[PDB]
Amino acid sequence: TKYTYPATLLCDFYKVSHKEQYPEGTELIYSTWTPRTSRVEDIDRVVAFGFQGFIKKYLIDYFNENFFKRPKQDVVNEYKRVIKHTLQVDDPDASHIESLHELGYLPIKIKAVKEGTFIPIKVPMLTIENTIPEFFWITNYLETLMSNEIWQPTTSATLAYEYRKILDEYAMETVGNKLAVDFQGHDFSMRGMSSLESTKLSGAGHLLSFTGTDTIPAILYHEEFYNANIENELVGSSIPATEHSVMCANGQDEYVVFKKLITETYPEGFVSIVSDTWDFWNVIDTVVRKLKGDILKRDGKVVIRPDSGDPVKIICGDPEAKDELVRKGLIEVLWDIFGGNVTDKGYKVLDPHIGAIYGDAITISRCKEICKKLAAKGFASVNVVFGIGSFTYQYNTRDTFGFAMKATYTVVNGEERQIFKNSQKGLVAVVNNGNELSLVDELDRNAYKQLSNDDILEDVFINGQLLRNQTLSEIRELLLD
Amino acid sequence: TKYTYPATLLCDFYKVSHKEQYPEGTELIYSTWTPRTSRVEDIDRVVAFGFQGFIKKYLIDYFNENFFKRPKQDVVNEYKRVIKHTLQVDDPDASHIESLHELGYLPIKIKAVKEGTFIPIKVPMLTIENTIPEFFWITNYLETLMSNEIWQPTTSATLAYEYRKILDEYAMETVGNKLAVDFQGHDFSMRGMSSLESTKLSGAGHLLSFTGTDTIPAILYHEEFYNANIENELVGSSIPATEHSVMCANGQDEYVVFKKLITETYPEGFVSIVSDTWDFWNVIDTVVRKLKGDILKRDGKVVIRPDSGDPVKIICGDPEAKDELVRKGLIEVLWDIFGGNVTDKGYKVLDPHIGAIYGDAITISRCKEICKKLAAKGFASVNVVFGIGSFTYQYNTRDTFGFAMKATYTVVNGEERQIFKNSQKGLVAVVNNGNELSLVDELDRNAYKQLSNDDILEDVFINGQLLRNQTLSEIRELLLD
Ligand SMILES: NC(=O)c1ccc[n+]([C@@H]2O[C@H](COP(=O)([O-])OP(=O)(O)OC[C@H]3O[C@@H](n4cnc5c(N)ncnc54)[C@H](O)[C@@H]3O)[C@@H](O)[C@H]2O)c1
Ligand SMILES: NC(=O)c1ccc[n+]([C@@H]2O[C@H](COP(=O)([O-])OP(=O)(O)OC[C@H]3O[C@@H](n4cnc5c(N)ncnc54)[C@H](O)[C@@H]3O)[C@@H](O)[C@H]2O)c1
Repeated sequence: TKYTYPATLLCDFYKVSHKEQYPEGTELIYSTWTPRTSRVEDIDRVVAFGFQGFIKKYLIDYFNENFFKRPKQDVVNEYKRVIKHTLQVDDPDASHIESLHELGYLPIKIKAVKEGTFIPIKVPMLTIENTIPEFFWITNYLETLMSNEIWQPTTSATLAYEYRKILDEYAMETVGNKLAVDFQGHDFSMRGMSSLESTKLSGAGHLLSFTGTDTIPAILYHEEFYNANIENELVGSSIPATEHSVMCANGQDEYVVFKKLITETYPEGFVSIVSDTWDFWNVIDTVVRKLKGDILKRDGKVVIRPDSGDPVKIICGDPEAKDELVRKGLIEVLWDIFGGNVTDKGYKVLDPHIGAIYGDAITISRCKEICKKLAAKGFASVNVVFGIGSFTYQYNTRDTFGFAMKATYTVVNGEERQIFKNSQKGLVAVVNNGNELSLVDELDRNAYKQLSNDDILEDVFINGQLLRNQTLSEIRELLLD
Repeated sequence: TKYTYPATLLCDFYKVSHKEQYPEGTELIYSTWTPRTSRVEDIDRVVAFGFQGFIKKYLIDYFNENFFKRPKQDVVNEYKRVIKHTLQVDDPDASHIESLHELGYLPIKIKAVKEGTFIPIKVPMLTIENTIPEFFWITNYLETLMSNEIWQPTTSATLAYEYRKILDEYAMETVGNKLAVDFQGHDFSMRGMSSLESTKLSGAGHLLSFTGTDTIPAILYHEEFYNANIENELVGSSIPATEHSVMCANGQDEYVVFKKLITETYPEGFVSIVSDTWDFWNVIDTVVRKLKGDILKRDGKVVIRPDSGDPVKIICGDPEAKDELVRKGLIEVLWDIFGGNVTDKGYKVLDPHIGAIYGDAITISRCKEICKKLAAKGFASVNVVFGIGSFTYQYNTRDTFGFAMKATYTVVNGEERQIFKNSQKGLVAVVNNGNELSLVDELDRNAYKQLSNDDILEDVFINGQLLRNQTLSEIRELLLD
């Protein structure tokens, strides 16, 4: 028997108790979603992403399938059972649940900026309110769930963009175009995300900035919620790649192993071969070097993947190593063997038959450092592909960018009031102010209606209706152009 | 129809390519799940938790509903479509998917230690292997998903127990029993987890040590996967509690608002009131004090909640403060107002009508410091409830306890071989060594069989049937007794 988590209990327990605590005559509760701070250096804007997936998944699909379409008695019973046995209330009140189910839709209105927009720290990006006085309580009820579902997709998108930002600049600095950047950020993180759902949301954020990923469910997530179709557009893509357990199973005859892989198993196209199973630098000096003709013969690219050592020292060289190959580093050594071309900016790019990827403990600062030292050696940034892992995408909180749902506005017996402690007060809008986006708050309903044409927040969901349906392609256009 | 993420594509992209890479005649792959290191100080053991949930959710239900019970052609086509348009293969080989579907079950054997067991760092807790040679590739394939799903529930379960370990120990020292500890750890973290699924996994981990939670989905998760039932056992419990937005809506006549909350809205039972919306110490010194008789007349408890300042200094006092109230802190001031009882060992316990809860930026170290500084002034540790939030449960990685899944053993054309990079080699077992769980590795099948008796890993899932079905009550008794 399939277990249904009631749509009316996807919250903190105390959310259930707030309805009775509001003042009598409360008709409206209005709350905003804001990144209040940044804990990541050089990042003062966040990449708005994730509202549509949450709205389609939970407010439309989940509530319709598991609440509104079901018998009224069943949703009432499921709510009463949990309240009765967890709050020790002998006879829980569910008349409001009855009334919501009889209404037949969620009486809320959600506005949000376009997904893909850069939002400065301390500028709200989404608002939610109730559209019928009787359900003043619904807004606050949903807050927990919304926060639970939308802070990770934005965080990942933002972090992903930072890599992208670095990689774009260096590309323009060292190549003069960014054509290779889409594949330079490669999601490796799925095994280290905390759940398949978190995997999907984080990986979708990654796919806003890059097309390279190993997180298959992220590609399909964009198919499910952002109208993507892999048959018509590059959502994500990846390459055949070996792994340490397979490398160890095949044995120590690394010449024959590599030769079989690149001449027989993958005679053409891309193939990534992890090379540090037994001795990395020996593999470069003795296997790859001996395979030069075969590598140059394939219509494709053999990508070398180290998976240990210091990323910067392995890629760019260790200046204090006695050994020449260790001193030079992978990119220079592969250049020495295979050569390549010179870009319009005077930088060296590897011959397209050989390549490099590094995906162990990659961080934003290490990506920046690798690009910087490579450029100092005359090598373009596009010579390395960065495997961006769970250290980047999992190791955050919702306070990494200071996100919070805050009630800022309420109507009680027709009286407008501002909600705060001691920050945003009253109704809010975000307007183009010169070349920046600016918060406007302390608005009453009249002033807010006046500003509506200038508010870059758009109606996204009212009363069960989806009002805006963005595509992955549209969001990528907004973000990167 | 609704979007199906194919059961055969919940993995890193390169896992798809590994099948054709193994040596010819590979017949068995055997992998272990191990916490290889600890990044949390004073935590050298991990609380095994989550395997049963993952197996039930994905290995049984997801593969049955979305792969086996569906027509062969559909599951072949979905896989082919993704592989074609993401790996640039014009005709992907799906014969192995077809063969798995024809088999009708997962030819898989998973063994694990009992959930609730303390596992030392660097000792494996779970193994996985294929039961039919042709499906050697399935073990590797499942690796990613299983990791993605089982590191968080264990990590949370371990972190929660850390709090438990402290709260038990101070309880024994200050009161002489642990009767209060079950509610002293209260999960507040839902809005800050990265997804609702991660919320369920983490909160389920929290509920092994405590019964206090605001995470309703975690209680229901234990109902879904761990045979719990809130009608017959105490799975999780909570209380009515106010929030800043509610308090602000009710206005600054705080005496009237508090009095209505405790005499009319919640005349009995527990009720938590957040008291720092405008001035925390004025509320304590003016509102709570003036409500002393009403508070004492209720059949229940009023729980004061601060949500700002330094947690240690608010609870135990700021010794550098000039104001009596601030220097003494919440617990001593509440004692001055209401008094209470004195334990056998000389420690003060607040009158049962009044209480304290703190749930902002709570850490293990802060919990310990608050217990220590309360005891240093003769206050029992049971006087305050700890609201453990997303800072604790979200801000981790898989490598917080060094979790990795590594193939350690393979059979190739009948020959047993060890797998390891340059660590566990071969088949493994975990034996009790005088209440010291130790790893035994480098075992061939014969040696592993001779050790079957002393191996604490038990059969959990073989060839489609769940063989061990632990209850939440069993796990709690194993953990705490
Ligand atoms: N197609 C492919 O080749 C492919 C696909 C997927 C994964 N992979 C590989 O699998 C691994 C991915 O695993 P990942 O993304 O979880 O690791 P990661 O590379 O993102 O980071 C793991 C390392 O970062 C540090 N780290 C992580 N958590 C930390 C913490 N709390 N505190 C301090 N340091 C911490 C540690 O040094 C850790 O070893 C990688 O080795 C990847 O290359 C490869
Ligand atoms: N029944 C109830 O009263 C109830 C229930 C649920 C939640 N709540 C309240 O809602 C809030 C829960 O929020 P939470 O659990 O996500 O946060 P938390 O209270 O566990 O921690 C928040 C603080 O921890 C620090 N933090 C978080 N991430 C950080 C990071 N990357 N780096 C450095 N510091 C970081 C910060 O100081 C942050 O302000 C709390 O205020 C809680 O009291 C109350």
